[PDB]
Amino acid sequence: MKHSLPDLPYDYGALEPHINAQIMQLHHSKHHAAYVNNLNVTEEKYQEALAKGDVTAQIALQPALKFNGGGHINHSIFWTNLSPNGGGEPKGELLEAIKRDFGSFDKFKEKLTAASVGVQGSGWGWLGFNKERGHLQIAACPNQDPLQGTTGLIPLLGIDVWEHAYYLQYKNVRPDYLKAIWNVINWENVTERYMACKK
Amino acid sequence: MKHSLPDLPYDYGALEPHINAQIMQLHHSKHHAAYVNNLNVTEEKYQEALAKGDVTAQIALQPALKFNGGGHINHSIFWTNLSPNGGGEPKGELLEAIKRDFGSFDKFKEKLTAASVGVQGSGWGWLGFNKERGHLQIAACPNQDPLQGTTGLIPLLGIDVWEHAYYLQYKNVRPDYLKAIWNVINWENVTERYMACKK
Amino acid sequence: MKHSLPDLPYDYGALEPHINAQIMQLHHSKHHAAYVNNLNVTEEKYQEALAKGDVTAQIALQPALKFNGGGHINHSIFWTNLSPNGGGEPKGELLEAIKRDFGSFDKFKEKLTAASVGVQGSGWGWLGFNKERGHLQIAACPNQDPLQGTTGLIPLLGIDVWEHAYYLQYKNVRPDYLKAIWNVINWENVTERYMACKK
Amino acid sequence: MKHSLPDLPYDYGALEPHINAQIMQLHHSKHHAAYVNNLNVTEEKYQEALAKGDVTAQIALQPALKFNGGGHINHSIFWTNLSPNGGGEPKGELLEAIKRDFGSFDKFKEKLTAASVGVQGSGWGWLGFNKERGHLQIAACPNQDPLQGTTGLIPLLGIDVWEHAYYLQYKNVRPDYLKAIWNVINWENVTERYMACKK
Ligand SMILES: [Mn+3]
Ligand SMILES: [Mn+3]
Ligand SMILES: [Mn+3]
Ligand SMILES: [Mn+3]
Repeated sequence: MKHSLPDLPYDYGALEPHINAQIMQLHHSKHHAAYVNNLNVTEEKYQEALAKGDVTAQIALQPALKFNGGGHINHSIFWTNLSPNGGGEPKGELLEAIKRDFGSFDKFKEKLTAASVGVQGSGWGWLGFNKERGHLQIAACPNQDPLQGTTGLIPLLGIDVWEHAYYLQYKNVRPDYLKAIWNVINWENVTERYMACKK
Repeated sequence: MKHSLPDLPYDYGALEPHINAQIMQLHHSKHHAAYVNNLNVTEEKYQEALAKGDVTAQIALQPALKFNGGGHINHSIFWTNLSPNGGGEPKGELLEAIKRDFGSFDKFKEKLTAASVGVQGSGWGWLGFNKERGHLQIAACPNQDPLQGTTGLIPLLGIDVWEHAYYLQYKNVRPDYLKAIWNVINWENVTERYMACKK
Repeated sequence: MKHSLPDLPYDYGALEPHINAQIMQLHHSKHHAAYVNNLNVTEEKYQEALAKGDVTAQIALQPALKFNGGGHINHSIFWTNLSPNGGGEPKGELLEAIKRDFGSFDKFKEKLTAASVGVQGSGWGWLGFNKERGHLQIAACPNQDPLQGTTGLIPLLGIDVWEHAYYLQYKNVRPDYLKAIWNVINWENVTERYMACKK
Repeated sequence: MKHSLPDLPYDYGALEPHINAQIMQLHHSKHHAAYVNNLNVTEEKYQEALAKGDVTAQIALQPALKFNGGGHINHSIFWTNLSPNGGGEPKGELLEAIKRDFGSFDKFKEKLTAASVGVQGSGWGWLGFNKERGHLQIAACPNQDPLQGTTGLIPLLGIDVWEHAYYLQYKNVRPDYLKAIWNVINWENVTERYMACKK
């Protein structure tokens, strides 16, 4: 099927000083590229195993498929969630949905930050949409487990809290990284994902 | 491209009184049949997701593939591991490998029984072969997770400790079920699986 | 400092024909009794490890504590969730909360049944209360993992889908067990647990 | 009981150029210190919960206890596994045990490197001793899960492959970090741990 490393919609240094250029260059051109390359290799092996009816080979390939496939999914959403145009607060029905489900935008900020900072090891903090219940929901995913594939929630905004996402600039202080990322959140993209959920 | 429910190599009541006919009939004609049918349904869904490059659908289908695919793998080995002619002790290279790696046949029995009984919830106890290290190994698998697909060990002898495998006859006393199953272990089949590792 | 096996609030045969007396007698007098006894044994071992500062022993004891501690918690709620007088529909604020969060009582029944039946292996289906969001929530727990300890939800109604809870009467047909248990649900007790959240 | 951050047996820059001083200072004075502080807080909460017979609170505290307790255990072993005196090959019975169980020292190096590099997300690569089987064994542990508490193996040599252990110096190239760490392995300490296993 071939999965490809998507181009960035902005310069590597466009998010400075909140996220420096060296992190962006390494995160995109090294980490994400590795996920896409290993995903294509894994998908080809699974097609061969599925054709043979080799159930053992299919099951043995599941960790690599979820890890590299999730890494591709999560990082491709992550780039669209950020923008040099970003920051501030959302508007329209997204802001009102945040008000109804979390109380206020400031309360939503506190809960997503707490879930992000609270991740033990590598993982992701997500703002998702619960199509069954019809409200917003915050969830944390370990390693590269993708939100929709594992929980059914529709991903709206993701925060990478892998150490490679901040350590070069913020060292061990994960909260400092979380506080700075709010300044480059592309709320236009987050609203477009939310409206796609709505009828 | 079908996986099929294998026929039993013996009558449903051939293992009495150690395992009664109603358990054997239900385990084969109901439980195993459900695993194979759901495995075929799941495999077709995965082929559609794989053809479209839908990574989210591939990851969402992994629990059903592992559960039903493992259930088919585990139970098809299980039927060949039993025989009305079985019981006693193995001979040839199998017995010497057991003594070399476990000390004695009786201690091997105790170690596999302890791992079986120790399963919290549903699972399987396995005697496996480590091709890398070239010795025997005992492992426990949760639910329907298959041995080779999840651990790399080659399955030689498996003990189903799902409650459906003994509850109708032995109720909550799992050790009573474990003591009786040694009387119908098909050491001929276990020897052939062990020799398949050797070359 | 003992945890004790609670007495049943009804006769072992009081739930017939929906759940027969032999299942109730075995589930309470054998399964639950084993959980409480092993919980007390495990709690004493942890006190010794905790007093010595043995972190390795504390971590090694975690599976036994969660399994037997959860087994005690889950089953003691389970007995109070059932009654020979039960069945029908709840009234008061409970019914309005169910309609508000699920649409209707019948759809809530379908959603809890689907989560129950969908458990791969041993586990529990739960109706819980999310104190943070202030609405009802359905969750599934594996093995004996308790609802509040692992998810933070307050347990209101639990459905045991371990095979020992139905196999003697309904064999492999889990949906048949689910359909009959609605006839003895103690909505009075579920209402009291729900009101305990309210204040 | 109080757990304390152990002093380093060497200068922060004593492992240069293989591991630079800034990584060592951050790894010890920030990461490990956080594990010890959170472990003491968690241990105090568990003592209160155990005294009350609060099983739910005990189970809710298990992730924090394993994560911070394991972080303390793993890092306290890690510092003793490294030395400016280190590098080269082991001698005596340790080297012969490596020869018998892995074929050669070079083959052991390849297998431990592969397990380290193969960790998906945060984790550890371990050389352990299997007291039951009486041979050496390589295992990988996720996040801060300690070796002995989770697997029963006695830890001899540990390799931290959390991104905070190498990213400042080696960026995304985990193999470059693994190749350099062999030059500072304290084989004297590893042999002392191995002989403590022997009668
Ligand atoms: Mn990343
Ligand atoms: Mn079975
Ligand atoms: Mn039960
Ligand atoms: Mn570390």
